[PDB]
Amino acid sequence: MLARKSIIPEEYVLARIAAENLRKPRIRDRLPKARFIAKSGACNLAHKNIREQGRFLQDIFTTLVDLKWRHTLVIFTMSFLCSWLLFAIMWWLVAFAHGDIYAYMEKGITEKSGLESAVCVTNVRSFTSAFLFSIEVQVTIGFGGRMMTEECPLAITVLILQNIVGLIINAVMLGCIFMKTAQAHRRAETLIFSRHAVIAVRNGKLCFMFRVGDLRKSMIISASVRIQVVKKTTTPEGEVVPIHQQDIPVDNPIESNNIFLVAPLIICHVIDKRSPLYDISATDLVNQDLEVIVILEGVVETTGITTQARTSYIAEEIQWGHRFVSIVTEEEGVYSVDYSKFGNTVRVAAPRCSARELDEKPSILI
Amino acid sequence: IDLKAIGKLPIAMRAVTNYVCLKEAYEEQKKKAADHPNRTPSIWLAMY
Amino acid sequence: YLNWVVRNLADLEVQMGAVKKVNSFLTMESENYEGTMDPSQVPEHWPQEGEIKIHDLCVRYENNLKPVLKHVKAYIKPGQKVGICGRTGSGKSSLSLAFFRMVDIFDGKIVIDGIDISKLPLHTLRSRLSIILQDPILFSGSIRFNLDPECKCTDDRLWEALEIAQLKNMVKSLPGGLDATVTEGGENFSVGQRQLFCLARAFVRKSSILIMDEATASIDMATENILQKVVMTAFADRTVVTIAHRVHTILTADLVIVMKRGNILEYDTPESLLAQEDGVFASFV
Amino acid sequence: LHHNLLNKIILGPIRFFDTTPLGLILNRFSADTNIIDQHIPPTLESLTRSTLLCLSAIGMISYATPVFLIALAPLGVAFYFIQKYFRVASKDLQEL
Amino acid sequence: IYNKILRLSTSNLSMGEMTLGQINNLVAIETNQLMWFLFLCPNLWAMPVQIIMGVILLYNLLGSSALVGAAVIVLLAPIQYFIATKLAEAQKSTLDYSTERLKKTNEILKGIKLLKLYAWEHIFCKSVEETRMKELSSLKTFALYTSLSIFMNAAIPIAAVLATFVTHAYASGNNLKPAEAFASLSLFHILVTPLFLLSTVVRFAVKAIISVQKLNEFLLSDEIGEDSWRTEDVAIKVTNGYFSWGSGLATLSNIDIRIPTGQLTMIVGQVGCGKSSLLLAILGEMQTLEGKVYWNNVNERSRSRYSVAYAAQKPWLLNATVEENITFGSSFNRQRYKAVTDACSLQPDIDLLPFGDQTEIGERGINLSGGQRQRICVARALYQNTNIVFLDDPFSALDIHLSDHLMQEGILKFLQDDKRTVVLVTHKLQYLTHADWIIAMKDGSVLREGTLKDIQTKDVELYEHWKTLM
Ligand SMILES: COc1ccc(Cl)cc1C(=O)NCCc1ccc(S(=O)(=O)NC(=O)NC2CCCCC2)cc1
Ligand SMILES: Nc1ncnc2c1ncn2[C@@H]1O[C@H](COP(=O)(O)OP(=O)(O)OP(=O)(O)O)[C@@H](O)[C@H]1O
Repeated sequence: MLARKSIIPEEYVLARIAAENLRKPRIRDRLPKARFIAKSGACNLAHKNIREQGRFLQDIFTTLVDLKWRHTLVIFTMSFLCSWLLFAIMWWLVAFAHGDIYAYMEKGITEKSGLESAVCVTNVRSFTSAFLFSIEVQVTIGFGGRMMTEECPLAITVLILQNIVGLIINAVMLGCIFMKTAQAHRRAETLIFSRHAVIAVRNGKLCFMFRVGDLRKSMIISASVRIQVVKKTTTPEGEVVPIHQQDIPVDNPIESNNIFLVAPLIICHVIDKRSPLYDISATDLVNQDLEVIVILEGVVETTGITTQARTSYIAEEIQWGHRFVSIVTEEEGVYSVDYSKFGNTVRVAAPRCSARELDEKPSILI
Repeated sequence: IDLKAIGKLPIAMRAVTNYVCLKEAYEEQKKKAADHPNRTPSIWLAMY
Repeated sequence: YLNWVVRNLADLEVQMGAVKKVNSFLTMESENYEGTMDPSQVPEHWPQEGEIKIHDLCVRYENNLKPVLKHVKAYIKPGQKVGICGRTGSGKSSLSLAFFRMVDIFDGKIVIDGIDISKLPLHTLRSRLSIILQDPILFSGSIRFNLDPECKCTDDRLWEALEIAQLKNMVKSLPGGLDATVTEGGENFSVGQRQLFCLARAFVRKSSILIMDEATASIDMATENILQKVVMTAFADRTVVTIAHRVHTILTADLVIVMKRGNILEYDTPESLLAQEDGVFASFV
Repeated sequence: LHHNLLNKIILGPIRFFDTTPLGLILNRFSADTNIIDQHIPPTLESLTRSTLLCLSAIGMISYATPVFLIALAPLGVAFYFIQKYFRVASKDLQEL
Repeated sequence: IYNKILRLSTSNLSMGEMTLGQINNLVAIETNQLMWFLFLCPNLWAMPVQIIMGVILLYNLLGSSALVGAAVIVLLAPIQYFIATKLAEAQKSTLDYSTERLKKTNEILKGIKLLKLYAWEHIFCKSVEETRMKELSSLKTFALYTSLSIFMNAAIPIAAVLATFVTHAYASGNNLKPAEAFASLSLFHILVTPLFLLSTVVRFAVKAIISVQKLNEFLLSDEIGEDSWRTEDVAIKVTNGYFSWGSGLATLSNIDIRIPTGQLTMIVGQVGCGKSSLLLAILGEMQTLEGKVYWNNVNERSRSRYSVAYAAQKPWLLNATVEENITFGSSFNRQRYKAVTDACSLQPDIDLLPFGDQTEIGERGINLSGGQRQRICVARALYQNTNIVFLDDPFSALDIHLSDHLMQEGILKFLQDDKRTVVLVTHKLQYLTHADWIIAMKDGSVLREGTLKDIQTKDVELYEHWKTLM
């Protein structure tokens, strides 16, 4: 309640370490980082201010088909209960109006009559009975202690309406269940990537290498490897290409971009003149605004669905001077690989100059 | 909750909008007062 | 009434978190307060004759190896007048500190008047010597009494002489009474007046065993004040083991010092010592 | 408190005045002293009065009609969460 | 308040002995008091409604004793007003004694080095202790009165309840009714809460009216204008009979100027009569009455359309980072900044400071001395590019004449590489190098800013004697 009524203390003295410590930097960088796509898929761009196209109910149905299995049962059950209840209320009103409730109550209070010759819908006497008759009509049970005599045509209209709507509900729900059962192999994607990237020395020039593997016992067919470099450039005439993606060859025995993926692999990329990696040196490759994307494509023979797997690399994670330990080893009777040595890298003799000069100064020595 | 998450102020309650309205209202008073011989402009009636 | 509780609780949390600052500060405990319980309080009537440098004088004005002694000593017989030569090792930080056992009297043996000064309470040890560095700037109010808290004789009974220890008032008629000194002001002549006050205090105190630090103004007035001090206090037997910006006090130094970045040796003879060895300091200007 | 603080600051190591800002001592000697002298007493009095009134009230309520204390467990639970979360955020906001 | 503060006059008739304290108070307290009144505004015209309704539905519930009860409870307001007034007076006295103690504490804490060396801390602590005893003897009354306030505010309501209910059995004839008694107790709590807040509201509102008075005393103040809206080679001219400052008494009167680019005209005259005044007035912040005002560029102009930097006889350093200080609105450019830092020889000064260009400066931070502040001012001067630069007594109290030689070399090296006219003013005529013009005055202009050669043998030898003899 009015904590600071006494406002008098102002500018008496503060005079302190707020930033005038002089031995601690005043600045707080806070280290925010932005990458073209996150380390685990999920391309993180920012679309906004797009001319919207409104919505349409077909999109609501489209949502209905794509639900987790713990909600389809719930919507199923709610749909069924609501339908039974709604038609029970309609039947109860019909029974009320035609004078059937009064007739049954008056001639059953005194059992002398036993008259059921003039009634709209036999043996409907309460809302409980109406909500058990509607059950007997919707699910095609038909217990049949409650016939529908032929007279009151409003009841017959209600029966036609309800039978057809019930069939619609049954057909749609069966369709949803079948569609979700057919596309049930389609769990998710499980492509495992090495995180750290080396630049070793091999075959007279540098490289760019990482490791990739699968987990599903089905290998992936017609797998293709694409590697791109993301950087901002301008034309020599000077136009801002905001985030230019440049395609770079991935080496192979015949220069083609398929790869066969059973035991994990090294994905080399020889740095040559056209490659944007011509101009990057050892102490340089900790400071740079670059993002190298890797795009893997294929199909899984089991489910028969095309899959695309994405990852992203920045200059900060890449650690010059290393290579990958030979994960494989000829075992007692059959090859094997320990994925536990996935992110493990070792260091070996690494020249510190730039491939820009590794042909300029023609000595394999640096 | 550092200053980065407390945000820049909402569009209508920032410095400039308030400055402009108080000044306009005070003039709306000073112009009235100038014709008046012996009454000065003040703040209270201008704020209303 | 169930709403005031949470708000007032937050207020109490803020205020107690404030009091935690004072409770933490109060835990500071150093600059050891003690005395070695000597009979007659290590006679202060005694510490007015002669002084000796401390052999292997190892000050503790740091957490790592101090610049006072890396197994560094001095070669001084009693009465060894000295000067200034260097940057930090030969300065008013370690030398002045062990001058009167005021800052880190831990190692070595600076036995003032032959008696171990290190084993002395702060009061007697600091009050058996007067030291002035640069401009003092430590007083508020009037200058009549600020010179000393318990000086009954040598100031009032010598009124013109008390101000005349370095520079008599001569403007005491305009100010009310003896003094009405401005609030941390009058700094122009006060640059020399701080030393002047130190000289007055050290002449009244009847000790005269003090080393006085450097002036900084380097103006003619600082030269006149230094000349007056030498005429009055440094004319008396015990003089300054000084350090200064201008090398003009080597006039009667007997063994110069080279306490610096490298060797801590400060060895100099009886006659040409001031000149030949100080080629760097003499060639700096 | 003030007398002890002032008699323990002055008898200080050189390193204390050396390694700290020459304003932090003065700030925590002026602002904090004023707060703990003329602002803390009322806060403590208000907290004690409010909590004692609330406790006695809930006690007589509980004594009169037993069903209240069966509802006490949910409400009290709620109180704890509120009494937690405010206290975490409010300080931060005040420190802004 | 800020936008009126910027366009205020620097004359000594209005901006004077009490100019920065009053402005600081008007911004830090009176604005806050007006705000905290507008915060509590509606309770002014709602508490009366609640009190009236409380009396109504107390009379119709507990008979004619409720009128007595309402009279009893209402007395809570006058008591709370009186207690508040006494408390405020006590708080004023306590605040005064607190400020005194703080000044003494800063004087005995900042000057620790001498106290540490001479060991005069045990003797001068008794003064702070005695002042603390005075503080406690002033705060005891505040605490006592506040305790009386707390006690009365919590207790008066119960006495009012006691009177209002007791009055009935002895006087009224209602016999027994438990339900009626319960209703009265509940309706009482609401009335009690609304009373104390209303007494406090009237006192904050009284402070608000007083504060508003101050606010409309400030926003009517002396300002320089009606000319600040008006938008060959020499850029300075006049045909004035007067451009003075106060009320008449033409001060920089009967002068004339001609300041072509590339010059270094040092306004040198009798030391004591308006060098600063003429220079400052040409900048355009004095009571122009009967002059010819002109500062118009050559090929670009709106009010001289370009910023004449300055560092007047009282150098000022912004309470910000040293880098910002040097920049003073300058995008980072390491060449100019490094050249200016070297040209003032600020490297040893920067190095001996706490942390160089990363550390805060000025008041509310690690402080400097007068020579350092002069150096900072000239640093702010030399870095202001793209301008008709100037200065006024930048080194007059500087460290040394050797620093003057270093600054002369730097001024020739940096400014003269461009075409920036630098027009300083000082009574020190020895550094009369590069006299492309010289303005002189004796409480009013003396001669023109011509060459030294024409001045020295214009058949005017007294000028040469006066300038050289210094
Ligand atoms: C709570 O008063 C009353 C109680 C009873 C009655 Cl019948 C009337 C009132 C009344 O008319 N009250 C004035 C309106 C009012 C209320 C509560 C509060 S508050 O939120 O408790 N206090 C703060 O916000 N202080 C902040 C501090 C930081 C800057 C901004 C203000 C602030 C203003
Ligand atoms: N045995 C494994 N099982 C599953 N994923 C793995 C395994 N080894 C590596 N990975 C994948 O490698 C990526 C890099 O992870 P991380 O750097 O934490 O570990 P690592 O050094 O590569 O391998 P390890 O954890 O065996 O040392 C992760 O996305 C992870 O999914």
